[PDB]
Amino acid sequence: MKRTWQPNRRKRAKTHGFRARMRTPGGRKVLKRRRQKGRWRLTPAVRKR
Amino acid sequence: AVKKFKPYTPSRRFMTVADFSEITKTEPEKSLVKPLKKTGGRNNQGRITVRFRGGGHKRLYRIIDFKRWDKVGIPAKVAAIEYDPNRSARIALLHYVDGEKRYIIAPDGLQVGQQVVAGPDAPIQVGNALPLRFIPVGTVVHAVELEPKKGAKLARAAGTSAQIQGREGDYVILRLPSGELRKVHGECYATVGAVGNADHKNIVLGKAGRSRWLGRRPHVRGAAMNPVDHPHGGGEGRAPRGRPPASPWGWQTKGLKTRKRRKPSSRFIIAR
RNA sequence: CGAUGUCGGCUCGUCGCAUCCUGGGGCUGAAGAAGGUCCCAAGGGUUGGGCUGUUCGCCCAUUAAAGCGGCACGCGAGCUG
RNA sequence: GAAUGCCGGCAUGAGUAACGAUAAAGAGGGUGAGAAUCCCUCUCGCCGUAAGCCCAAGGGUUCCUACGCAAUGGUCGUCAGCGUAGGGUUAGGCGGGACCUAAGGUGAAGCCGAAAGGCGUAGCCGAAGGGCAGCCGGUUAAUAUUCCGGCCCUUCCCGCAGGUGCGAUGGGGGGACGCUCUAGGCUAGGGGGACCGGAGCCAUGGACGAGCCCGGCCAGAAGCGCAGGGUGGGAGGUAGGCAAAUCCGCCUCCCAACAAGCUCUGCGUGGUGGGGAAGCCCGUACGGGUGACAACCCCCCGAAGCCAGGGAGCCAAGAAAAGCCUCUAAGCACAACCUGCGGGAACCCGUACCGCAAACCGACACAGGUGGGCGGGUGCAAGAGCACUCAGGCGCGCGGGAGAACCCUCGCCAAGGAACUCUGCAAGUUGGCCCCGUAACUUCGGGAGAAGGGGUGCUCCCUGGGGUGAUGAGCCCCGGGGAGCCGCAGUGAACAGGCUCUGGCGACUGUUUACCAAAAACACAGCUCUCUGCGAACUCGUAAGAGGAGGUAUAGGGAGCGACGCUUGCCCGGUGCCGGAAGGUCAAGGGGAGGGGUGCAAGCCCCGAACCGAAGCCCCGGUGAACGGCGGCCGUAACUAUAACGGUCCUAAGGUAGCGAAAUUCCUUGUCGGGUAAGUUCCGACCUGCACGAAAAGCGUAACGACCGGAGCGCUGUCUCGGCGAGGGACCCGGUGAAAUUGAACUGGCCGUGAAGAUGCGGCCUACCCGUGGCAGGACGAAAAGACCCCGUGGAGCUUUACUGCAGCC
RNA sequence: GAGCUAGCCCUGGCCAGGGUGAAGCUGGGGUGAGACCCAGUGGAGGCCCGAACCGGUGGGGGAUGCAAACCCCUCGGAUGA
RNA sequence: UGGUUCGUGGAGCCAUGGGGGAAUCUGGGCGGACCACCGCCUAAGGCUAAGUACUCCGGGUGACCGAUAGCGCACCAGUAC
RNA sequence: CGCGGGGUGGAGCAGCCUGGUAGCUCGUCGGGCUCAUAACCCGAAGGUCGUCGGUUCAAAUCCGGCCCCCGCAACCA
RNA sequence: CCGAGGGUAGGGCCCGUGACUGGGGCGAAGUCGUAACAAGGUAGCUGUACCGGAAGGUGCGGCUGGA
RNA sequence: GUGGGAGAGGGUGGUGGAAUUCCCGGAGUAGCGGUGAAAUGCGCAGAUACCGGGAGGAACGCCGAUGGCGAAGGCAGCCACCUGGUCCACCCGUGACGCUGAGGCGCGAAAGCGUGGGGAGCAAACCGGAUUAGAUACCCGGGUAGUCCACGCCCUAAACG
Ligand SMILES: [Mg+2]
Ligand SMILES: [Mg+2]
Ligand SMILES: [Mg+2]
Ligand SMILES: [Mg+2]
Ligand SMILES: [Mg+2]
Ligand SMILES: [Mg+2]
Ligand SMILES: [Mg+2]
Ligand SMILES: [Mg+2]
Ligand SMILES: [Mg+2]
Ligand SMILES: [Mg+2]
Ligand SMILES: [Mg+2]
Ligand SMILES: [Mg+2]
Ligand SMILES: [Mg+2]
Ligand SMILES: [Mg+2]
Ligand SMILES: [Mg+2]
Ligand SMILES: [Mg+2]
Ligand SMILES: [Mg+2]
Ligand SMILES: [Mg+2]
Ligand SMILES: [Mg+2]
Ligand SMILES: [Mg+2]
Ligand SMILES: [Mg+2]
Ligand SMILES: [Mg+2]
Ligand SMILES: [Mg+2]
Ligand SMILES: [Mg+2]
Ligand SMILES: [Mg+2]
Ligand SMILES: [Mg+2]
Ligand SMILES: [Mg+2]
Ligand SMILES: [Mg+2]
Ligand SMILES: [Mg+2]
Ligand SMILES: [Mg+2]
Ligand SMILES: [Mg+2]
Ligand SMILES: [Mg+2]
Ligand SMILES: [Mg+2]
Ligand SMILES: [Mg+2]
Ligand SMILES: [Mg+2]
Ligand SMILES: [Mg+2]
Ligand SMILES: [Mg+2]
Ligand SMILES: [Mg+2]
Ligand SMILES: [Mg+2]
Ligand SMILES: [Mg+2]
Ligand SMILES: [Mg+2]
Ligand SMILES: [Mg+2]
Ligand SMILES: [Mg+2]
Ligand SMILES: [Mg+2]
Ligand SMILES: [Mg+2]
Ligand SMILES: [Mg+2]
Ligand SMILES: [Mg+2]
Ligand SMILES: [Mg+2]
Ligand SMILES: [Mg+2]
Ligand SMILES: [Mg+2]
Ligand SMILES: [Mg+2]
Ligand SMILES: [Mg+2]
Ligand SMILES: [Mg+2]
Ligand SMILES: [Mg+2]
Ligand SMILES: [Mg+2]
Ligand SMILES: [Mg+2]
Ligand SMILES: [Mg+2]
Ligand SMILES: [Mg+2]
Ligand SMILES: [Mg+2]
Ligand SMILES: [Mg+2]
Ligand SMILES: [Mg+2]
Ligand SMILES: [Mg+2]
Ligand SMILES: [Mg+2]
Ligand SMILES: [Mg+2]
Ligand SMILES: [Mg+2]
Ligand SMILES: [Mg+2]
Ligand SMILES: [Mg+2]
Ligand SMILES: [Mg+2]
Ligand SMILES: [Mg+2]
Ligand SMILES: [Mg+2]
Ligand SMILES: [Mg+2]
Ligand SMILES: [Mg+2]
Ligand SMILES: [Mg+2]
Ligand SMILES: [Mg+2]
Ligand SMILES: [Mg+2]
Ligand SMILES: [Mg+2]
Ligand SMILES: [Mg+2]
Ligand SMILES: [Mg+2]
Ligand SMILES: [Mg+2]
Ligand SMILES: [Mg+2]
Ligand SMILES: [Mg+2]
Ligand SMILES: [Mg+2]
Ligand SMILES: [Mg+2]
Ligand SMILES: [Mg+2]
Ligand SMILES: [Mg+2]
Ligand SMILES: [Mg+2]
Ligand SMILES: [Mg+2]
Ligand SMILES: [Mg+2]
Ligand SMILES: [Mg+2]
Ligand SMILES: [Mg+2]
Ligand SMILES: [Mg+2]
Ligand SMILES: [Mg+2]
Ligand SMILES: [Mg+2]
Ligand SMILES: [Mg+2]
Ligand SMILES: [Mg+2]
Ligand SMILES: [Mg+2]
Ligand SMILES: [Mg+2]
Ligand SMILES: [Mg+2]
Ligand SMILES: [Mg+2]
Ligand SMILES: [Mg+2]
Ligand SMILES: [Mg+2]
Ligand SMILES: [Mg+2]
Ligand SMILES: [Mg+2]
Ligand SMILES: [Mg+2]
Ligand SMILES: [Mg+2]
Ligand SMILES: [Mg+2]
Ligand SMILES: [Mg+2]
Ligand SMILES: [Mg+2]
Ligand SMILES: [Mg+2]
Ligand SMILES: [Mg+2]
Ligand SMILES: [Mg+2]
Ligand SMILES: [Mg+2]
Ligand SMILES: [Mg+2]
Ligand SMILES: [Mg+2]
Ligand SMILES: [Mg+2]
Ligand SMILES: [Mg+2]
Ligand SMILES: [Mg+2]
Ligand SMILES: [Mg+2]
Ligand SMILES: [Mg+2]
Ligand SMILES: [Mg+2]
Ligand SMILES: [Mg+2]
Ligand SMILES: [Mg+2]
Ligand SMILES: [Mg+2]
Ligand SMILES: [Mg+2]
Ligand SMILES: [Mg+2]
Ligand SMILES: [Mg+2]
Ligand SMILES: [Mg+2]
Ligand SMILES: [Mg+2]
Ligand SMILES: [Mg+2]
Ligand SMILES: [Mg+2]
Ligand SMILES: [Mg+2]
Ligand SMILES: [Mg+2]
Ligand SMILES: [Mg+2]
Ligand SMILES: [Mg+2]
Ligand SMILES: [Mg+2]
Ligand SMILES: [Mg+2]
Ligand SMILES: [Mg+2]
Ligand SMILES: [Mg+2]
Ligand SMILES: [Mg+2]
Repeated sequence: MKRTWQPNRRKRAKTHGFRARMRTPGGRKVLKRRRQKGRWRLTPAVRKR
Repeated sequence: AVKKFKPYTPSRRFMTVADFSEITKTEPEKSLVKPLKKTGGRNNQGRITVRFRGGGHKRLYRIIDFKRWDKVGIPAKVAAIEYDPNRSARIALLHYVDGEKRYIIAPDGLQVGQQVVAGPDAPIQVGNALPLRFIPVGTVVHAVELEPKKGAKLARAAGTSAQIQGREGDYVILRLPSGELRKVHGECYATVGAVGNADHKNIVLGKAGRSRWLGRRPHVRGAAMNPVDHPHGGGEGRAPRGRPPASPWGWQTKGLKTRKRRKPSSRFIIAR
């Protein structure tokens, strides 16, 4: 059947990107938490040009 | 007149379509004056706030003239009468000698080629606009302003009118389509005649689809729902209500008057 | 009750006997034929259809007879639902 | 030592199940330490509106090559999408960005909000939509519309040359638009040819023949030619297009009424550039040479594509902005802009490869899902259908045998035809086309494919229309009549309704429990009530604000009923809602009669009665397509029987019509009648309606239903009642190799006993040790800390005239 | 968190081939003029048969599956809500 | 209405959102309703070290652990997945 | 089986809960109006209060046991 | 070839019969009421419409077969 | 044909006053309505009676007649428009062109039906209050269709002289 993962580079970027997270206090805290944690990747790596 | 069909299909046996014979050879509209992009959307910034809206034909807005006092004294020739997707009535395309082209909402009896004009001057004829004062008591009228210089707001639906009843210092009394008795300021413009397309009420949609074409989504009964959804939801195999009938939001829907009492508008109203 | 699947049907059965049939027998208000009733006897047999989910039962047409009950109302790690 | 404890390790089932589609394999030769599995050749089979080909998303080295096989591959592996390394992605014209705007997002102005923040006209961001200049070949092992070859373009910048008042983010025009049906001419694509080109070939009885087989094109500037799209030209007047305007708009006169003329596309042609089969020889994994100076011509079918803003009809009335044309304002007119020709300038990012899939989404080389374009040939009425087949791509990454039970899938049957079963569930009969011919009823459309019939191949003769062609031959579609031939059978294979009668419910097409319910449920047009005068009512939000709606009573919100026909009776006592400037009560406040506490007092400080005090409640009416409700007991007619009539008690009023053992009937298989040999169902009645009944609508209704019941016909393996055959497993051999379960085990029957159902206790009976295929009675077999039931002063969801608050409205 | 699913907004795309033959238009008839009736044309429709595509009706298989919704036969819709 | 031990209590003091609304030393607040007395302070403007908190970081010590412990990580771990 | 309502003149109903009196309509019987009947008018009659038991000074009335009558209930399996 | 007739299938008319049901008719002395005939005690009749145990009543309009 | 005459003949539009009912303002009390008699009902929440304004619908007093017109049904304030039938005179024109009339077609009171209006009065049904043995009637107080308009059906009658 159709499963739940339907990859889209634009969606992933607009949805979970560094700039989206930065836009709101909710998201800014996510970066803070991930930084303090020592996460190698703050936001998902969306590729291609 | 109303177009009628034979039952060559079920739902074609009741279906019924407007007569478009008053639609003069001018079916597609007029750029310049109108159209605008019209912005379909069944809801506010976010959430739906009027249920069951959506779908249905794309539209172009015809930006019509609801304040006729710009062109006081300037007459215009009625050039055409065309279909307007965004109202019950039809619209008149008129050419002002000025050059300017406006649309007026098209009254009953309006003929193409006719002369029409607005102002204190203005022969009392179908199509003309006047401040309510100079209009003879008892004449039927439409596109009436509520307060002066604020635009036509009463009687624009197809086949509607108001009748002038009497006067009272600065106000003339109106009898509105609903039957209400209203004091409306003398200085309010209103155009003589009834609205026309009066056979609009006689049309039978005929099937579900037609409803959808006009963007009317299926309306579901409270009875059909559940207690979470509606006061009428549940219980077992059908149910008669079990309380005084209500809206989904709990207010009673048979009888409960809802106009706020202390409206300052009150001292200008005399009926139902 | 940290699970003993619950009606009926189907399939496969097996057992009890307080025997429906057939075998033996006493009494009969048993002439004979056919019955009634009781005793001995389970070796084998104990039909096909209509309605009902039905068990049971009421019918239809037969038959030697169309027996009753136990087996977790026998049998769902065999089927049906 | 126990926690269905936690982590780790190793067992058991077990050499068991399986090895992922039943599209299919055989052989010969290579290479190698090692071949069913790799490379090659011959044969066989499968897809072919794909299982072929090209894009888009996603993927991100998987692409190419050399070297390798420990792991990854459901077996093997010399092979690989795997390991090591090295290569490989070339753009002014293809796509995206130095262009535009949509929803939406952002947001200077502004508004709002405890803070975080929320709205937000302008502007900006935002794309498969708009705009925009490259076509055909050739080369690499791997890239090419990117490199190269030919032919053809677009921008800027700088020149000269010639024109003109040039000139804005501003005015106007255009861009610019729906659905269905379509005309004319074109191309793509295809079929035919006795014509042209070509290696070759006479086979096995015949054929050296208009014999067989193969191929007969592609791009192409200007200029033409055929199609076809766009558009009227002047002169005045002007108050509108938010400054201006010669532009546009409007009024008035002339000339055209036409595509005549200008343009703008498409298509044919075109200077010239390229391609070019079979077969044969070769050594490649694969391609090369020759065939070739290849030929490159004529007919025919013909689009859904092009001309494209084509036309016709319809209602539901079908983006925006820029590019482009124009008009003028600031300004400038030694500027500038337009046109012609030259030279120069022309960046950034993507490009490999997979891509209906072993490279994407499903943990897997997963029988699943995944948007667009092409998708040939014959035959079948047509077609993207179906059977075979081009090109092209595969044989589905474990094999070999055997020929039991049993399972799955399939084929056939004597005789009977539903006796099967909850039920004809399943399977069968039917089946395409043409022609005859079709009932009740009906909303006059339908019912209708009703039902029931016949025809269907090949051959020869005569013969009617068109289409392309000149009015002709041919080529191509539709037809008619007449003789005859063959078989069991002519839509000879494949795709392709079984039919009727009669009830229930729902009118109808629709919709729904993604993953057990598709229905009689939801929706539906339509009907009625009800609120709403517009800063509407209602909804979201603390607000600002937005939806409603750029709508205005023929309109919008809420409720219910649910096409249509005939209809919807009585009760306002209670509850709701509606209407009532009286009255009663009623909080804060007003008011202070009177009293209290302190002071030597002036004073300061407390309570406090009349009386004035709102909505609300009470009170007075109305309102049932508002919440709802719509009786009991005795008697009576000149056969009995029954009760039109009556008495009496109560009510707010006492169930009308129309239905009725029903989706409603307990007693119940009610009671007659009909279908049957037989009928707890079904159908027609009766009415004693436990417990119908009129908008939670009443009784009907043509048509419609993968709904539900009853019946008959046809036909059958459903059954009497089975039998045989096929294939994939099962079984045996080689290869890989799981699982839940498991206190331990050396794990028999009976009759007892035991926590009351014993392999394990007692007695007796039986029984040598160990396996393999099978059947499931049992281990109260596995699986889930029972779903039901109860418990816990456990939890949630729901309701209301439970309590208490809150929003909201007054 | 709406890359599954639900609705709506913006912008594009898809639906082979067959049947049936509404209005309308034309001619004819009819009348004082009509309605109306015949043909012919015409190509309507939540119209019909049926691929794609979208569904998920009945039966069987699958049940440590190919698959945590599949497969086969059969079936509904297929210019529209 | 909040704060304080103070939950309306005899409920003050301190703070306030709403209404009313002064005085400048013979002026005002306070000492638990209120009043008298006797006393204490001097509102409606601001700044002010030190003693106090913490431990990402460096240093010392341990009747603290010793790779199922000790931080999740002694090991390229906030990694693989 | 459970629960709660009811048996009062011939008929249908009050009368109970706050014990002492049995009342209403109809019917019936006698008289009148009428030719006659009904209607109407004037008088009258009629009740072991379901039975058993006692509580009381005293029971239709209060409390028990039975007896018919009526309505409700009987759910989860 | 045709053809009596047989078979199949679907119709049209007619007759017989059918639980139950609608009204009709006739039947010496049954129940209920008083509609009409005298102004029949509400003048009657009427077409239609609704309502009612029954005759019937009422609404609308008409008639002289009444004043 | 020429020339005139009467008429509620028909259709459409417009308009006038009287009267009822409701609304508001005034003034004003203790009852009004209604019947054979009463009651229901309305009225101290301010009725009835009277005055002033407003709205709305329907019907047209006197003229009016025992009258006129029409083919019948039917037709009544006034105005204008559109239109039918009809009679008198003059004896001018055509010149037998005539009568009836199965069927057909058209009209057709009221009631009723469909769709949308409008709704003052009256008023089937229905609800009360009286009357009665009982009244689903006659009387009274309420009151929905309908009565009115438009269009479309219905085709009946003591459509009667
Ligand atoms: Mg525009
Ligand atoms: Mg919002
Ligand atoms: Mg938002
Ligand atoms: Mg609904
Ligand atoms: Mg529900
Ligand atoms: Mg609720
Ligand atoms: Mg129910
Ligand atoms: Mg409810
Ligand atoms: Mg248990
Ligand atoms: Mg257990
Ligand atoms: Mg014995
Ligand atoms: Mg004997
Ligand atoms: Mg059965
Ligand atoms: Mg049993
Ligand atoms: Mg037995
Ligand atoms: Mg038992
Ligand atoms: Mg059992
Ligand atoms: Mg078992
Ligand atoms: Mg079941
Ligand atoms: Mg222990
Ligand atoms: Mg373990
Ligand atoms: Mg095993
Ligand atoms: Mg085995
Ligand atoms: Mg095996
Ligand atoms: Mg790699
Ligand atoms: Mg190699
Ligand atoms: Mg391997
Ligand atoms: Mg490779
Ligand atoms: Mg590699
Ligand atoms: Mg740049
Ligand atoms: Mg941009
Ligand atoms: Mg925008
Ligand atoms: Mg924002
Ligand atoms: Mg932009
Ligand atoms: Mg773009
Ligand atoms: Mg481009
Ligand atoms: Mg390549
Ligand atoms: Mg411009
Ligand atoms: Mg522009
Ligand atoms: Mg030979
Ligand atoms: Mg060319
Ligand atoms: Mg200007
Ligand atoms: Mg070659
Ligand atoms: Mg066009
Ligand atoms: Mg712009
Ligand atoms: Mg210019
Ligand atoms: Mg590339
Ligand atoms: Mg490529
Ligand atoms: Mg594809
Ligand atoms: Mg594989
Ligand atoms: Mg694998
Ligand atoms: Mg796959
Ligand atoms: Mg697909
Ligand atoms: Mg094709
Ligand atoms: Mg073909
Ligand atoms: Mg075909
Ligand atoms: Mg195919
Ligand atoms: Mg395989
Ligand atoms: Mg057989
Ligand atoms: Mg046979
Ligand atoms: Mg048969
Ligand atoms: Mg049977
Ligand atoms: Mg049986
Ligand atoms: Mg059946
Ligand atoms: Mg079947
Ligand atoms: Mg049926
Ligand atoms: Mg049926
Ligand atoms: Mg349905
Ligand atoms: Mg679905
Ligand atoms: Mg489901
Ligand atoms: Mg279905
Ligand atoms: Mg309806
Ligand atoms: Mg708004
Ligand atoms: Mg709006
Ligand atoms: Mg409404
Ligand atoms: Mg409903
Ligand atoms: Mg319903
Ligand atoms: Mg009702
Ligand atoms: Mg009530
Ligand atoms: Mg009341
Ligand atoms: Mg009430
Ligand atoms: Mg009230
Ligand atoms: Mg009050
Ligand atoms: Mg019955
Ligand atoms: Mg019932
Ligand atoms: Mg029978
Ligand atoms: Mg029977
Ligand atoms: Mg019901
Ligand atoms: Mg109801
Ligand atoms: Mg219904
Ligand atoms: Mg359907
Ligand atoms: Mg049968
Ligand atoms: Mg079989
Ligand atoms: Mg086999
Ligand atoms: Mg093996
Ligand atoms: Mg042993
Ligand atoms: Mg035992
Ligand atoms: Mg032992
Ligand atoms: Mg033992
Ligand atoms: Mg076992
Ligand atoms: Mg087994
Ligand atoms: Mg078991
Ligand atoms: Mg178990
Ligand atoms: Mg438990
Ligand atoms: Mg339970
Ligand atoms: Mg408790
Ligand atoms: Mg036609
Ligand atoms: Mg069509
Ligand atoms: Mg369809
Ligand atoms: Mg179909
Ligand atoms: Mg299903
Ligand atoms: Mg406090
Ligand atoms: Mg203070
Ligand atoms: Mg103080
Ligand atoms: Mg102090
Ligand atoms: Mg003190
Ligand atoms: Mg400080
Ligand atoms: Mg550790
Ligand atoms: Mg260690
Ligand atoms: Mg650790
Ligand atoms: Mg007497
Ligand atoms: Mg008969
Ligand atoms: Mg009879
Ligand atoms: Mg009598
Ligand atoms: Mg009489
Ligand atoms: Mg009389
Ligand atoms: Mg009458
Ligand atoms: Mg009456
Ligand atoms: Mg007054
Ligand atoms: Mg005249
Ligand atoms: Mg003469
Ligand atoms: Mg005649
Ligand atoms: Mg009539
Ligand atoms: Mg009438
Ligand atoms: Mg009616
Ligand atoms: Mg009517
Ligand atoms: Mg009245
Ligand atoms: Mg009356
Ligand atoms: Mg009387």
